[PDB]
Amino acid sequence: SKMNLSEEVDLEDYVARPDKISGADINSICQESGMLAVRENRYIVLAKDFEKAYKTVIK
Amino acid sequence: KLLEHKEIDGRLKELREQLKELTKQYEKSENDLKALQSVGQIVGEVLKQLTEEKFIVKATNGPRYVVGCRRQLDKSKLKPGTRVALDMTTLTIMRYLPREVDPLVYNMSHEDPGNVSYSEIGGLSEQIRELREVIELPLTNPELFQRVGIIPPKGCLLYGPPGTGKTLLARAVASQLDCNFLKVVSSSIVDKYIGESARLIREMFNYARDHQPCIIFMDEIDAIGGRRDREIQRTLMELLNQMDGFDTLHRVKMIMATNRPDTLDPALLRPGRLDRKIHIDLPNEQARLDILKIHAGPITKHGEIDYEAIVKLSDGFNGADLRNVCTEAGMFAIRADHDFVVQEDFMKAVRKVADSKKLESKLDYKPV
Amino acid sequence: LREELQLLQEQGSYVGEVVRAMDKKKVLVKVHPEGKFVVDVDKNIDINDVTPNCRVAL
Amino acid sequence: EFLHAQEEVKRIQSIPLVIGQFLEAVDQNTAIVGSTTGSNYYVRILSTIDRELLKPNASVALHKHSNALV
Amino acid sequence: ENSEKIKVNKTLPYLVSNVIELLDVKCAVIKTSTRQTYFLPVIGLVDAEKLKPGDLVGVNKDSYLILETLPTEYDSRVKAMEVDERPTEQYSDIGGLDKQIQELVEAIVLPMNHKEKFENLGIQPPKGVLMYGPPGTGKTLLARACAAQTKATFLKLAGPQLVQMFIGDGAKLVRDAFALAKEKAPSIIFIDELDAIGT
Amino acid sequence: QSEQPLQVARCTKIINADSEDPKYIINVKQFAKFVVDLSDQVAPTDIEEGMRVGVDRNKYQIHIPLPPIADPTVTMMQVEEKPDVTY
Amino acid sequence: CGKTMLAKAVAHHTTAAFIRVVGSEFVQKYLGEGPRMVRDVFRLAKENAPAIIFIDEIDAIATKRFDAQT
Ligand SMILES: Nc1ncnc2c1ncn2[C@@H]1O[C@H](COP(=O)(O)OP(=O)(O)OP(=O)(O)O)[C@@H](O)[C@H]1O
Ligand SMILES: Nc1ncnc2c1ncn2[C@@H]1O[C@H](COP(=O)(O)OP(=O)(O)O)[C@@H](O)[C@H]1O
Ligand SMILES: Nc1ncnc2c1ncn2[C@@H]1O[C@H](COP(=O)(O)OP(=O)(O)O)[C@@H](O)[C@H]1O
Ligand SMILES: [Mg+2]
Repeated sequence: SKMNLSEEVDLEDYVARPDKISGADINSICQESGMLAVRENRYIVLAKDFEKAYKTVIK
Repeated sequence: KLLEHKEIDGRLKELREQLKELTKQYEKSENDLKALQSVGQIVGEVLKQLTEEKFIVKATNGPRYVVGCRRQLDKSKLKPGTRVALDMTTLTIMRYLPREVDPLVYNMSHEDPGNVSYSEIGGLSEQIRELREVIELPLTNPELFQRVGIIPPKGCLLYGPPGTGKTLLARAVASQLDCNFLKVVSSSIVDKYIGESARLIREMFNYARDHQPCIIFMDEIDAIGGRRDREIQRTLMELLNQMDGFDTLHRVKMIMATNRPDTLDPALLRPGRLDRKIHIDLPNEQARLDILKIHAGPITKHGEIDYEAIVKLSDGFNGADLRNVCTEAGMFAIRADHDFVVQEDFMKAVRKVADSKKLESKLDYKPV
Repeated sequence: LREELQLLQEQGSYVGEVVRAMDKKKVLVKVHPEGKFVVDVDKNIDINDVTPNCRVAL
Repeated sequence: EFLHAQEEVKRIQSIPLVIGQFLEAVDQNTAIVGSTTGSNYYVRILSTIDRELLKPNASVALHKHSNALV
Repeated sequence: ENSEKIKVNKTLPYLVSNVIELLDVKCAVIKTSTRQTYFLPVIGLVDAEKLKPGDLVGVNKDSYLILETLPTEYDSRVKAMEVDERPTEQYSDIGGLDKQIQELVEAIVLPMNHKEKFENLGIQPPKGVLMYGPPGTGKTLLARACAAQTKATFLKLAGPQLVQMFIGDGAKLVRDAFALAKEKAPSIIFIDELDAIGT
Repeated sequence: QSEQPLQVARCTKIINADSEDPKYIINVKQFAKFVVDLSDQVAPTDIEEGMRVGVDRNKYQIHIPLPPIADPTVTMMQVEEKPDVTY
Repeated sequence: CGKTMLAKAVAHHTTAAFIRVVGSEFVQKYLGEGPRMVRDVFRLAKENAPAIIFIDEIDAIATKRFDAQT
């Protein structure tokens, strides 16, 4: 709710994903998706950024 | 007929220079003498106010008193716990002071890394850039974080094999940022008297808090950062809850280095802190070439030197090793009395570094 | 109030504890922060009234 | 004369005072107190100090030289 | 008269204390050897550049003004490792390890006695040298001979001397020893049996 | 009424700027450490490191080097003379 | 796991007094004061009117008791 984000993004995809990850992991993944958007120099964050952060987090 | 024109002219010039040095003697002998008519104010720390002119102060390991403002001290600038200096005679507060003390934290804040630059890093590109994503942007441009709607990250862990410029990237970051910096040896943190490690880290982090923007960097965090004698574990706790729990506003970021990321306590590795973990791998063949050329310019290298032979012979070398090569090449040069270095000197240096490497064989290192 | 001011001019004389009346006018006492000393008593000098560990004002 | 005396007694409890811990009441006007200097003292109570506030846990303020409870 | 007043008001015996940092609103903080703490609005008879916030300084007993800066001393052990006992072993007296001696000499002696060949080549000379091999070969003797012939300052210590019991005391000892080596500038530290602590 | 009693402190670090105004460090245990000098009745010929020195109450100038101590436990390793044993 | 989050949330949102002293903070060189400073924190809490004392990482200073050989 705090970020800009896009309509395309399926949060429920990451919800149903079996990986056991803390809310710490969740704040980190939102932060990293935002940072990926900043690297592309856009404030809107896209689902591809969520994917990249998701594989960035966990291990 | 220049004698009368020049003798007294030079006399007056010399006497005026003598007057200028004797004025320095006069000003020093008067300034330190009027400094002599002074008394050391007692140093201590304030407690609750009672009135606009009544304040409780603890006078360090001595007793505690109640005293009042001299005339010119802002009452609002006094808070319970603010550090103050008081008159020896009447103990009334002569001045407030910048909070907290400690020579050790000064020594942690007044060591210089030397001259380094991001171009003087062995082409860790992504890695370096990621560390700039976690620090450079949060400090210089928090507005982008605010506009995106994310909180700037706090910290990153350097890990991977040793000798891969473990300290070097931090040295570069420190030398390329105009902010307060705190290098600390993790093993230098811990001390015997029980609780000095925790209190020392406390003072270090209060220093960083009161000197924003600041970058605290711990090298070899696995010294105390391992999974849970027990005093080390309590020190880890002190870190572990100082590192989040009271607030997060800080213009302060922590960089950590480890030769053993696996043993690090999982609590640290938590994503909220340790916001990223940057693996600084064993340098690639192209990366090794990059490092070679980076440590090549200042050499008095001579004729033409074909680096790719070094590269394909230096497979599996840690970036650091490459420096050795160059030094050893000059050794051959000093054993040849050359003011230069030739390709085959580099070949000899590479083969001797290979000779040394077998004794230096890689650790039983496990990454995450 | 006048005698109040005047009595606000001496000092606390700290606190000590008697342990032995080794001699009249020469009591052995033990003080709070420091150690032990030989101490005499004011004109009331009722030394035999003083039992050891009574705690006294000097 | 009374006002002169009372302005003096108020001047006693002015500002440059040590801190100690009230230990016990020797008499209605004097008491044993424990100074933060480490030593404990047999000390006059200032009459205006109104008694019910006092308990062996009550932190107190003393005149610097006479050590009187003020 | 300024100098003679200052001289007659040095007072001769004075306290010692540990320096704490300075401020501009020039004026420093001090901790006494009596564990009292004081602030000097004016430091005193030493200029600012003599200072290091952590130094040991002789201060006025009454006014607490700084009036001298002092050599520190370092623990006692570290103050015992400086070899002014000056070994005298000569390279000619070494039993046939000449092929190795040169390798050490160019790595140590000339980095002191020239320093100019390496920077002429534009490179830093070797900083660390490890003598290695089974016991009874000459490592300690070679180190002592290099300590002898250089006229430099020799800092000999054994690894087992730093297996001290207290939790952090070994780190403090190592740090203080290196600080002493820096203070003695052209000095050579020797770490015999590094394996005892290089495990 | 005439002689001043001497407090006892440990010695250290003859400052020794040029060896005619040497000065010294002393440690009064649990109390303080000071920079001091000698009273001219004694000379640096009798002062070394530690040396167990004794000074006066107010100016703390060195008045005496005190004799050694039996603490270092060497005493309990001593036989100190020709043993009552023959060949 | 998102608990000190709740700790700071209750600390901020509470109307009553709140104190935040982590467990690991309870230490000292100078032997013995450990227990007193603990008792000082708790008594201060009592006098501060209904209040909530927060201690984090108590596991540092609350491990199951054992033979205290040192
Ligand atoms: N449900 C959640 N909603 C929002 N943010 C959360 C949530 N769970 C965790 N977080 C984020 O992750 C962090 C989780 O850390 P937590 O609050 O448990 O404190 P901590 O200091 O990391 O804990 P510890 O004392 O166990 O080391 C929070 O600070 C918050 O930023
Ligand atoms: N990628 C690299 N690029 C340039 N220099 C490197 C690189 N990796 C290692 N070095 C060399 O290694 C030395 C420092 O190694 P480092 O890993 O920082 O030590 P430590 O392991 O103690 O942190 C430096 O002198 C530097 O020249
Ligand atoms: N070639 C030699 N010539 C003269 N003395 C030697 C020679 N080799 C060994 N020694 C003596 O034997 C010792 C070698 O052992 P050292 O270098 O001390 O290592 P360690 O203590 O492990 O035995 C030297 O101290 C030296 O005195
Ligand atoms: Mg938490």
